[PDB]
Amino acid sequence: DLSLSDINSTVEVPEGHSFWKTLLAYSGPGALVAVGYMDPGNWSTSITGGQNFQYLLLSIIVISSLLAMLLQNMAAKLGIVCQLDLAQAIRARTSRRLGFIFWILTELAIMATDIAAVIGAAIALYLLFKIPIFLAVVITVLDVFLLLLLNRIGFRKIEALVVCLIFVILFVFLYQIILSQPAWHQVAKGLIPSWASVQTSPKIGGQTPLSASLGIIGATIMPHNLFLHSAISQSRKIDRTDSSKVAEAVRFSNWDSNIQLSLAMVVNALLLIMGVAVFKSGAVQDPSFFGLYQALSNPDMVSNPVLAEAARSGVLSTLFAVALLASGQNSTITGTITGQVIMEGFIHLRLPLWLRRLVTRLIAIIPVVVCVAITSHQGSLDEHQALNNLMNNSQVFLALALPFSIVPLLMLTDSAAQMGNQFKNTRWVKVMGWLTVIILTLLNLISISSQIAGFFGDNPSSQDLLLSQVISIGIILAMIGLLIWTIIDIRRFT
Repeated sequence: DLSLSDINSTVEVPEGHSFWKTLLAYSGPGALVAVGYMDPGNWSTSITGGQNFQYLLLSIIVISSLLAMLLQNMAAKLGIVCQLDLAQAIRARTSRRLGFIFWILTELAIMATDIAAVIGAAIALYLLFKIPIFLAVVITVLDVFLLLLLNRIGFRKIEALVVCLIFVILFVFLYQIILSQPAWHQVAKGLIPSWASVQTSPKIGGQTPLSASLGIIGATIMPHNLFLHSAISQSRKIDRTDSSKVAEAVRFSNWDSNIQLSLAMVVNALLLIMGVAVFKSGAVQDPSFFGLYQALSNPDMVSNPVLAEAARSGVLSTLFAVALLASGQNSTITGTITGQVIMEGFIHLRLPLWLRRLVTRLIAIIPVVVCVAITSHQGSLDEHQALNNLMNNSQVFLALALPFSIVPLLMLTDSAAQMGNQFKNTRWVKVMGWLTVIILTLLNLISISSQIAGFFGDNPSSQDLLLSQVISIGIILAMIGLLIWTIIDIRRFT
């Protein structure tokens, strides 16, 4: 009847005031959540953002990360204080049909992240081991056994394995930046919140600063990682009777989560400066993983003789594919964990990790093998580009399930009927939290129309455009109705 019954309140090791060892104990949840924010689903969009705007957008990344650190912390709080995840709180404070709508929506979000992971991992196999594109996907379907071995390890070593992947993809891209020797002064200048990133005038590669910046801000949080954080934050036993020990617990999970999401921010920065310093100006014409592979394997695309020699040897591209692999392994862990959370929390369905990863991976790979089938039927022509367009089109479910995850979190954590007058949110995080939630909801409701129109490709059929407008209006209005309904129920609880 409690979230993550297998590993809930497992190891509690606060030992008086020995703070840093205590920090070493529970440092896992923050890594498990942060590794999701390094998925390849936006890698290109950083590199692109670097080529179109050298170091300019870095500040935006920071801000985004900060906002992601905010809401995530709140989620952790809801897990730490209430001893229950966000899905159990929402489902407890609303009917079953809204919990089922939220269930299918979040399932579609983690399914989209799973599609990005299977595309990136399969392409990673196509690049490293030269496995055929169709075979690499059905090889990625075999991650259920990697989940079976994953199950017997334990969170003290699983949550450190996630750290291992994090520093794999972090050192892979940091190594190619160390070789680049970039002008770190311009990097520091870019990290400052300047007003050139809010303008609309450069328009390089069909992208203005305000467009790229608002895109980075819009994709700030992932809805499934909120439930994930609220569930894994409970894995440390807390008495819930000593205010100093629960306040300490909040400081604990906060410092952990910021320590890891900071690493994710560092990875995004390494991708932007990867697009600025490593690649030449405008050298990246194919945002696909294969386009970045050959672009990292062509000496004329880099801006340094050392990177030309190393690129001719073929080490940059292979490291890139390895980072693709290490990023593609995350959805096997966090996808099954979060999927269990929303499943047994929203619809009260107890399912094993076997059929979970089976169903999720299959539903994820169906459109992938359809895409590879059609493109390989056209002669394997534009197959990687179409895989990239599938990966980007999948990200609409995140915008569909984002408000129903950030609004109920902020409401339930701001109310004293769920946190109490002692552990509710400060008047500071009330303003910052509501501002961030409003901005993200607005930006995502804006993104709905752009992505739905993007489903029809770069060929604007005049008759299909009006249909895209009708469907977009219907979707955003339906999300408005669901949003005001959830607002009404939660505010009836408070």
